Amino acid sequence: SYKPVFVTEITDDLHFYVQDVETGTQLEKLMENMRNDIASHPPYAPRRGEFCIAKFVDGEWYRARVEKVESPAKIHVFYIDYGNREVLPSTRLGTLSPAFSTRVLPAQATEYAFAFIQVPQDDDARTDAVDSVVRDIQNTQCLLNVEHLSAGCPHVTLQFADSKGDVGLGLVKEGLVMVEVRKEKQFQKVITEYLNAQESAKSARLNLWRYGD
Amino acid sequence: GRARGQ
Repeated sequence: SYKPVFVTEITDDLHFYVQDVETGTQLEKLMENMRNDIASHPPYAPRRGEFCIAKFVDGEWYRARVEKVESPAKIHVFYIDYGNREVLPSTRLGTLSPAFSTRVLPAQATEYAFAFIQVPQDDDARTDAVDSVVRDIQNTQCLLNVEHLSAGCPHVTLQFADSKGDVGLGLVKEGLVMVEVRKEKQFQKVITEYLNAQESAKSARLNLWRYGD
Repeated sequence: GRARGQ
């Protein structure tokens, strides 16, 4: 059962943040109400671990968490509803009012990784894979299915909204990533399909397999 | 506007 999500950020480690489309309206409303409240209560003592508001590069305020105070000019924040990080001065920080807390609406961005694929260890190969995914899915609406948990973030399959093509499988087909085998019996059909695409990618001498195997 | 102008 695939659910619609909006992909916000792709990380250099081939993880990615998504927002649930079903709650997009609620996020929009919260932001509208938060900003109306900020406009009347113009910007707090930033400290590590604390929630705040932070003024992004579009000139708008968003919900954030303080991760590191490097100096008064360099406060490291994480935008809880989008997943991007930013270093900013104190002039771009404010109090997050209780009316807009994560109890009122949960953090809207969730970190995921692709199921059944290995993130390339070679730096340039990993860049090629990241770059593909950025071009194809960053800031677009996709379909998502949670496959399995891990000692880390959950792993998922994504589908393109239009073609319904499996995104991670696309990477394997292109020879941009290798397959990550799992033992669960319910994953055997999909893993066999991924291994089949990988072998075909190897025979076509694409990307990772350009010079053979 | 989901891309935030980006």
